[PDB]
Amino acid sequence: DAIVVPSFAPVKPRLDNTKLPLLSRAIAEQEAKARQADPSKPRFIELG
Amino acid sequence: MQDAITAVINASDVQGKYLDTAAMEKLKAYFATGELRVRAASVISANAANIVKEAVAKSLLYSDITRPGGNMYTTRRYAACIRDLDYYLRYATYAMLAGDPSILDERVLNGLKETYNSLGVPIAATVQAIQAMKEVTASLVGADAGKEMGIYFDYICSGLS
Ligand SMILES: CCC1=C(C)/C(=C/C2=NC(=C\c3[nH]c(/C=C4\NC(=O)[C@H](C)[C@H]4CC)c(C)c3CCC(=O)O)/C(CCC(=O)O)=C2C)NC1=O
Repeated sequence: DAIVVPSFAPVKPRLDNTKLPLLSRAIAEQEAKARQADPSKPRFIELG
Repeated sequence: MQDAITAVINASDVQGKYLDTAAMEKLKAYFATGELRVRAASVISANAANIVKEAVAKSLLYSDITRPGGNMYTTRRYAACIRDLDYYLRYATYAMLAGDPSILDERVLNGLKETYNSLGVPIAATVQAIQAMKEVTASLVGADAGKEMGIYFDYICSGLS
């Protein structure tokens, strides 16, 4: 009386992205470049 | 009150003994190096404004401290900061002339850390500014005198941290 294929269970992935190598490089770059000086702008010493 | 010669005298007074040969030798060393200390102290006083300018340029300026929200963003805070460095140098040179690190602890280092903590001054930034002053003061004073000045400057930094 049992159902061999009851239903297909969703799975929560163990490996969280934005820790994966490519995004991690990119996240580092966007953060660090934002904190650094900005090209093509008149005022840059004013910004915190 | 404490000075180098006075502290030797005070220790002898606690003993009650007449002046020992060791006490005479230590006092003689103070008498001997007073000349170099005095000349350097005069030089420091003459170039005091340039020294604090050099120190903030080398350590405390062109950074987030003087950029907005850095505890120096406003003119009041900046004026107090250069004033604080000036007082640090003045009492340090007092103590360097005296030869005894006790004087700075009596005045400069009495509650200074607690006051700075309460007001939100960065202790580390003050220490690095003091070290930058130490480099500038060593340059102006010269190695022999600057080494003596550096010890008492470093004592001030040790009290801060
Ligand atoms: C909220 C109040 C406040 C203000 C305004 C302020 C400004 C300010 N101006 C500075 C520098 C300076 N300010 C000037 C100013 C001038 N030179 C000239 O020829 C002109 C006549 C004039 C301006 C129109 C210069 C030349 C420097 C750089 C000094 C140097 O590095 O040689 C510095 C030190 C360098 C740094 O930014 O770390 C600060 C902090 N800081 C403050 O907390």
